[PDB]
Amino acid sequence: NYGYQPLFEDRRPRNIGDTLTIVLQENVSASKSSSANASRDGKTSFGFDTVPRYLQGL
Amino acid sequence: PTGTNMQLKNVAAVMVTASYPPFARQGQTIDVVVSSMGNAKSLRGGTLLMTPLKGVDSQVYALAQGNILVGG
Repeated sequence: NYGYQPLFEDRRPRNIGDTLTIVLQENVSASKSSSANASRDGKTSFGFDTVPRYLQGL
Repeated sequence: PTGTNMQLKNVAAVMVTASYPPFARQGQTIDVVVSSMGNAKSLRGGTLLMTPLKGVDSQVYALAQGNILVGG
């Protein structure tokens, strides 16, 4: 004797020892990315190629 | 053979329901109700083949077989 068994209810595990099918379908995909940058360029110049006479002391 | 086409016309799949009476003893007889289950036109003069009547506990308590009486 197996006890009350339903007639229209789906066949589910109910007690200890009942078997159940597991469809293993795992798909995990995690990602991360990052970046940082900095730049700085400078040029300076001053040339008195021909100095006038009133400014040759400076 | 497993691979074959059977297209019957004189056979119907039915569900049989009955009442298990109080203090029923083996060998006694009870009335049953026969109801068609799929796309059958009629059960006018059919004969119910050997059918085991299960309980809620899925145990056979009666065996059913006879001639069906349909009003007409």
